[PDB]
Amino acid sequence: EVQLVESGPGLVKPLETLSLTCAVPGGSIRRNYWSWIRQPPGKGLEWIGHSYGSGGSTNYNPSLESRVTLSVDTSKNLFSLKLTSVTAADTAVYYCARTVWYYTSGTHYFDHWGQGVLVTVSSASTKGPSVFPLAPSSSESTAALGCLVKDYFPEPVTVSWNSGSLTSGVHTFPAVLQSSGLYSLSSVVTVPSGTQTYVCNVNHKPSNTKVDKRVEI
Amino acid sequence: WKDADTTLFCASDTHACVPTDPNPQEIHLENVTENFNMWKNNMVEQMQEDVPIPIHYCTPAGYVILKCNDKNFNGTGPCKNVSSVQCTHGIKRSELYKYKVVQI
Amino acid sequence: SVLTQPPSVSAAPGQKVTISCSGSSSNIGRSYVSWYQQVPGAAPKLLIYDTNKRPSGVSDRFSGSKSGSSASLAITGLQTGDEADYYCGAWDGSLNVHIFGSGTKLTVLGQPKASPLVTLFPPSSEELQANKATLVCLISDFYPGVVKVAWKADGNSVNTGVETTTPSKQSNNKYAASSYLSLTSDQWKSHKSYSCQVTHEGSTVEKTVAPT
Ligand SMILES: *[C@@H]1O[C@H](CO)[C@@H](O)[C@H](O)[C@H]1NC(C)=O
Ligand SMILES: [Cl-]
Ligand SMILES: [Cl-]
Ligand SMILES: [Cl-]
Repeated sequence: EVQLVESGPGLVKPLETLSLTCAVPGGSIRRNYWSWIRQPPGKGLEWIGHSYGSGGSTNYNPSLESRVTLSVDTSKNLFSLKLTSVTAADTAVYYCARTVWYYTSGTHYFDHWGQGVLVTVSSASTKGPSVFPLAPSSSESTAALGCLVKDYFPEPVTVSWNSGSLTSGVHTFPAVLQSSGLYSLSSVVTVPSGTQTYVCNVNHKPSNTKVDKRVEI
Repeated sequence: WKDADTTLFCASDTHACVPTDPNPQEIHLENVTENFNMWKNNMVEQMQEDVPIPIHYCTPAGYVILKCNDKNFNGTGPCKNVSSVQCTHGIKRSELYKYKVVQI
Repeated sequence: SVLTQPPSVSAAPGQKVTISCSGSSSNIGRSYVSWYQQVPGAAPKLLIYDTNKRPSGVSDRFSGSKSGSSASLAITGLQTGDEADYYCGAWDGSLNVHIFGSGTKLTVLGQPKASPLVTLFPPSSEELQANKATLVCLISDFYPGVVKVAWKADGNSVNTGVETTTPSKQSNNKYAASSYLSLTSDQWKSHKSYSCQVTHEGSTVEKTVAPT
């Protein structure tokens, strides 16, 4: 166990600079390579770069090289990352990792990882959602109906139906974050294929907003 | 290359070390004579001060370890048959003094 | 730019599986391969390094290898503890980057595989009143919990304005996922049709809506 603890702001505005810190074991920072790696939610890993603890040796992912600076402060045992001019694509969990590299043998890998920190990139201020019905069209035994909860910030929203009287076949999805900086989700229910009444009840506590929307043909 | 001072990393199979190089290779250098000086070798002193199971000390990229393979050798003097390596042998009080680090 | 892995690998408990990882001679061809195991919401951990070596704590049910420009992770005695996302990785000696694979979700099959039901909602009249148009592709009742979603407008791939959730469990213990194509009303009206195409375990289901 080599303990690495990443830090920084959970939220950064577009076109600002992102700054993160990784705290390390004293008896090792100076005599190892350390990498930053990131992972946008629901997507795969990306290597950002590495830096030897004493060198004099830094290697950046060529595609991010212009925007990236890595530093080692041996005195305060901090490994750091600066990333300039951030966009919606830089929302990710950022991890520091001890790196093993034998350059002459061609082996490069990550043997101890920190726990990660989420950085969300959004210019948004608190905003309640718009709620839109998802009406069933015209196979024919059952139909899906729903509510689209659009363009809110921050999380979370919750949803119920018919004030908690409808729970069977209800599913409420996780939110997505659009490149606008605002979240959306949907809630759906399956019902028999439409003379009776369906209302989604949406709560967004951060804007102190409740919405009831009737979903009709 | 030129005599230089670096912070080496350790390898062993204390957890400040990394696992060993999977393909340690020793490259000889044809012709090539290097002077080793035991009395002024800052790799070797940091090495033994830091000290089954063996521990290897290794250079980061940008540096290399030269090894003396001469049969006369006792730590100091021209070495006539030299190798470059990324790590030392596994150390379990030199020598040890058969090594020095240089910068590429 | 990733080494290629299958999105999903699955088997009943106690079975053996393999996960492929293909690249090229400037990476897997010339470099050692590592493998990482990640439980969602937790950091990856090293599973295999130096192509076929196991760190402490990794059992010999796990073994790695490579042949030319492909690598492979075999797992015997599949079990709950192995359920995770798996990534290969390797240095690229021409580009000088560590390149990771695209990721594979390993599932231990606890229930019948099941194909997705897909429902595509066109934008509501209420949302078009506000000059916006979000298409909502809802995907339900599938197992294992891995899908790929592609959108098209008049038969052409759409890249912009797409967001898709990670599959998660319904109350009946199958999986659901959602995907969105967010347009303006004027963009919505500029095409004759749109489709959401859902790929799951060799199957594709494609639903289509048309403005009007
Ligand atoms: C090292 O070798 C020289 C001959 O090259 C010899 O004179 C000297 O005594 C040796 N040093 C030690 C410490 O044995
Ligand atoms: Cl499979
Ligand atoms: Cl596009
Ligand atoms: Cl119309």
